[PDB]
Amino acid sequence: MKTAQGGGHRTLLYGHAILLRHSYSGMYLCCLSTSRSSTDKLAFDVGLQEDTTGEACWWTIHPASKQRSEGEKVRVGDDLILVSVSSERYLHLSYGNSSWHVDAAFQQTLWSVAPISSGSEAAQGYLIGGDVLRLLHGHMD
Amino acid sequence: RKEVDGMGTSEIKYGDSICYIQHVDTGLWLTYQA
Amino acid sequence: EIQFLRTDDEVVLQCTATIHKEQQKLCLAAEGFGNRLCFL
Amino acid sequence: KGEAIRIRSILRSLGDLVGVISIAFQMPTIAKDGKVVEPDMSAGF
Amino acid sequence: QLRPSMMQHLLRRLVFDVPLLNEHAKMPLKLLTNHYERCWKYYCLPGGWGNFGAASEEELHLSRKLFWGIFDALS
Amino acid sequence: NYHNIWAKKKKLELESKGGGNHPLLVPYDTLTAKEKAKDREKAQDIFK
Amino acid sequence: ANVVVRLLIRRPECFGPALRGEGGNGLLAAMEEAIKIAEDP
Repeated sequence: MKTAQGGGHRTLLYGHAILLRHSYSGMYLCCLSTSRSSTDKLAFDVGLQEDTTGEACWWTIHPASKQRSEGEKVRVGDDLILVSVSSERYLHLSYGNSSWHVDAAFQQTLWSVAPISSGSEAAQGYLIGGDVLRLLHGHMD
Repeated sequence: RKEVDGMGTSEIKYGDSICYIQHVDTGLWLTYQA
Repeated sequence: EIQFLRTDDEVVLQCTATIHKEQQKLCLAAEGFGNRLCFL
Repeated sequence: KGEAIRIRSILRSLGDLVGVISIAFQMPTIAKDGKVVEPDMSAGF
Repeated sequence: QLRPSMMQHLLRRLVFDVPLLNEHAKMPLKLLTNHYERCWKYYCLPGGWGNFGAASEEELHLSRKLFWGIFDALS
Repeated sequence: NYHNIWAKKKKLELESKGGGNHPLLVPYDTLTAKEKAKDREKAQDIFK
Repeated sequence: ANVVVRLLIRRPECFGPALRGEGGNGLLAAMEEAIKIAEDP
C-alpha cells in the first residue's frame, strides 16, 4: 500500500514535489488525462480523483521571484508557480471563457498562498473558525 | 483588536460553556418566547 | 518572526488578476460529489 | 519510459497532427512541364 | 484487400533511364516486397513483367531472373 | 475498350483545343478507388 | 531536442488560420490558402 517512510511536519522547500488533498471532498487535486474543458488548445483540465498511484497527483513548487530562488523555507504571502504531472502545465487563469477558468495551460500564472485555519491545535474545547456545531438553549432540548 | 493572524485563546469550550449571543445592533435578540 | 508552511497545514489558493478593469482575489474551489472540474 | 512518451504525446497533441493524410497525400501534384512547357520551379510545391 | 498495380508501377518507375544511380533504392524494395506479398495475391507477374523480361535479352533489369526466382523456392 | 475510346476522345479534344493536359490517362490496374467505384458500377450495369 | 521543443511550445510562432483560436499550426487550411494565393497577386 502506502508504507510511508516519513516522520512528517517537514517544511516544504522550493522544488519539492507536493500532494494536495481536499479537506471536504476527500480527493486529490490532479491534472486529468482528458482534454477540451471548453478550451481550444493543447492544454489539459484540472480535477479531483482518489487513486494516488502514477506520476499524477503530484505538484512541484517553483519560485516566481528571484529573491527566494530554489531551496528555501517557503514563507507566507509569497508567490508560487505550480508545474508538474504530464504537460509541465501551470494553474493558468483563462479569462477567455466569458469568465475566469482554471485549465492546465502552458503559460505561467501567479498564485499566492494563505493560511486558512490552523495546523497546530486540536479541538480541546476551543471553537475553531469554520465547523458544524449545535445551538442547544435549554441544555437538553 | 483587528489583526487576526494567529490564535492561542481557547476561550470558549465546545460543551462546557454557555453562549449569550448578542447582535451588533440590537443587544440581546436571542431569547425563548413561549 | 519566521513563519512557513509544512505538511498537515492550512494551505489555500488565491490569486489576483485585473480582468475587465476589476481586481479580484479568486479562490480555487472544487467538490468531488457533484462534479470533477474545478471552478474559481 | 522517460521523457519519450511525454514528448510524443506533446507532439501528437498539436489530434490535428494525427491526421495529416489530407496534406501528405494531397493532390496538387501539377505535371508542370507536362506535354512541352510551363516548368514552374519558383511557384508550386 | 485487392490487387494494386505495385507489381508493375514500381517496374515502370524503375525503367526510367534518365536518373543514374538512383535505382539503388528500388531493387531492395522490390525484392523484399515480392517476398512479403503472398503468391496468391501475386497474379500479375507473368504478363505484367515476366513476358517483357523474357523478351529482353540484356536490358537494364539484369536482376530480373533473381527477382522472379525470389519467391519460386522449391515447393 | 470504353476507357480507350474515352481517352481517344479526350486526346482529340485536347488537340482541337491546342493546349492542355489531363492526368486521367491511367491503366486499369493503376486506377485509384474514386474511379474504381465507377468501374465497379459500370461492371455491375454490364452484368445486369 | 528537449529544450528546443519546450521553447517552441512555450511560445507559438506560426499563424495557422485553420486553428484560428489557437496560436497557430493550422495545417488543415494553411497549405490550401498558400496554394490558392500562389496563383494570385
